[PDB]
Amino acid sequence: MQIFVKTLTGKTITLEVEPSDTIENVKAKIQDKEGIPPDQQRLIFAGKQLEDGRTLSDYNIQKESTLHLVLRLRGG
Amino acid sequence: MQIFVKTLTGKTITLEVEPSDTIENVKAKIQDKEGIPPDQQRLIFAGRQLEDGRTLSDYNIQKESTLHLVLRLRGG
Amino acid sequence: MQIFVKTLTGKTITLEVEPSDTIENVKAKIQDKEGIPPDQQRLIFAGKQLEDGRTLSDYNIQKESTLHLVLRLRGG
Amino acid sequence: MQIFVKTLTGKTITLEVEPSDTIENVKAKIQDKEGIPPDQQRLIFAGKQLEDGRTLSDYNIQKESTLHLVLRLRGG
Repeated sequence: MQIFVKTLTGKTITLEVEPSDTIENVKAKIQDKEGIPPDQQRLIFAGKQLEDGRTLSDYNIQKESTLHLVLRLRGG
Repeated sequence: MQIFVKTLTGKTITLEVEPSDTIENVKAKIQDKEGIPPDQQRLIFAGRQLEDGRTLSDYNIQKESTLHLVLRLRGG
Repeated sequence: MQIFVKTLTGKTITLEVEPSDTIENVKAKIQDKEGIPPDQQRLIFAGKQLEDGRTLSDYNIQKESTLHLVLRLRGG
Repeated sequence: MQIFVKTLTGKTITLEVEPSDTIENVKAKIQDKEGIPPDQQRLIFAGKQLEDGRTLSDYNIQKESTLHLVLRLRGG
């Protein structure tokens, strides 16, 4: 399925994903497409930050859902 | 001065702040108004997550700037 | 003319530019294409950081030159 | 441990470093080896600029990592 990943700064990324993909898996897909290190990525759905170990289906993320992406620096 | 904090669920709150207020200080003001503990808050400006020890002026946050707020929960 | 702008993370951006375009102008084109705020962008040519008010022709940047882009996030 | 420091001109040095060494400490080592003043050095890992006060271990910089080095000076 397709999902959309939107920055707060105007950029939309389209990803090919499965319901069973972890957030870790999704961040790796973003790195593949955009070059953004997974340690620097924070993914957002339903106004909350998503955790690495959970699946898309765990958050009820479906076909044509929009996630948001923000950057974290620190030690990432 | 006033700043705006907008959730990713589309709710806007107004805060009374100083340029030299830390991100920690701002999070405390959000807790005062909204009841959200600072550990569960992530503040965002210009598509980047803000660090606790840095000031509003460190990020060039000025009168009537908009920050974004996302929740960072464990287990949801 | 076309120039290439490469991140250190393996992303390439193609831009339509003029010799007389400033570094500032290039940054605004990057913001248009990528959503990256100009304040966060550092542009690199011949292994050095470029200055805002200089032109492409001032650095002898021509058709199909490669610039590098790194982020400097204000604050954290 | 061994690290690489690579300029965007492909000028590559190796350094002997400890996980506990600060970015500032690394810059001093680069000055010692390569004659580059610390003020003119911007060190990059995973496409992000590193902060002077933070350690190699803080960024999870390990055995055989490459840091990128960009020169910053006004007037060229």
